[PDB]
Amino acid sequence: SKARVYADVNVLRPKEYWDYEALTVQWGEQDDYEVVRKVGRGKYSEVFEGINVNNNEKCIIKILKPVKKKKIKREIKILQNLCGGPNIVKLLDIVRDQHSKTPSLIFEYVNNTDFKVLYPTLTDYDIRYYIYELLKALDYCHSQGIMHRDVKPHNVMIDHELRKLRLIDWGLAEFYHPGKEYNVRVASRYFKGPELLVDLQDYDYSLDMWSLGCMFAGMIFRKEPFFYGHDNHDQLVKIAKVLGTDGLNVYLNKYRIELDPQLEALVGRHSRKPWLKFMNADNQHLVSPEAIDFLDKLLRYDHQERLTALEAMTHPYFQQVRAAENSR
Ligand SMILES: Cc1cc(O)c2c(c1)C(=O)c1cc(O)cc(O)c1C2=O
Ligand SMILES: [Cl-]
Repeated sequence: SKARVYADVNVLRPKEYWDYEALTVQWGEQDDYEVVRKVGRGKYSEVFEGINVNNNEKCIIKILKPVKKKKIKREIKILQNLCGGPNIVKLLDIVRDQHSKTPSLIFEYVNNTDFKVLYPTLTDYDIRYYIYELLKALDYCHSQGIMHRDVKPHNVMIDHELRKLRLIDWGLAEFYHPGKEYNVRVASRYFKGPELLVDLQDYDYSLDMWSLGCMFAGMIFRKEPFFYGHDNHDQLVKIAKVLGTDGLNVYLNKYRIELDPQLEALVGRHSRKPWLKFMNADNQHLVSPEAIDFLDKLLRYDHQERLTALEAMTHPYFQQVRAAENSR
């Protein structure tokens, strides 16, 4: 399998661009930055609002937990390459603690509104707008030969007052190389594409489009998360129960993939369900025909069938967002 767009970005670019293991970090001054308060945390980092004591400007301080040095150079390189792109969080400095060697990545300040509280209040138009803005981030990183691999609401920071969006946490992102076999243990379970769940390792940018589709579905149907499985096997079951197993067999046959006799027994047999089966009073309107057409074009087993980020941006679902942007 290979990506249908941007397959050659790293083929044409100098090894300097994608050879992150060869990166040698230039450490800044750790004293330039003071923690103000913790604002987030995860398996790989703790995140704080900080202050740059030189200019007294706010910033974000991401303190990295112990991991392989290669993963640290990878995130740094990718952030450097993407810095300046639309709606990509900006890495401004990198520092570390002399004694412990604990590294911290310093980012432009981002003022997040918690998605669990934000999403319920989003209007129809807000959803179209924020998804369009996210799509800019994704087409951009894809055009620069990079897959995010962890698209989920937690990694989409939104300052709703200023209608600003930033795609964050590039700690799982990777460079795309045609034919390369990647680790499938990426992305949060609810947002794992079928390719990850059936061990198709030569995947690409289209992985991010499945994860986006999951986010979108959760938004318009007001179900968080949309595909709610308890482990990876169960996650594939939840997908099969909606998309149907006929399509799954076609997918697996196309890519010559064999399912575990165990996993296969679990998945069983399911008809494809219509997207409107999930419409209800809390969500009936968020679920217009254009929303369903667009969603349906993202949530496809076959990664090669999914809309690209660029295509997605042009779907008529977003026509008003485009019109409003053009008039500016
Ligand atoms: C709860 C929370 C609030 C944030 O503002 C950030 C994060 C989490 C966060 O995880 C994060 C990761 C990152 O790689 C860059 C960031 O700017 C961030 C963040 O800015
Ligand atoms: Cl930098």
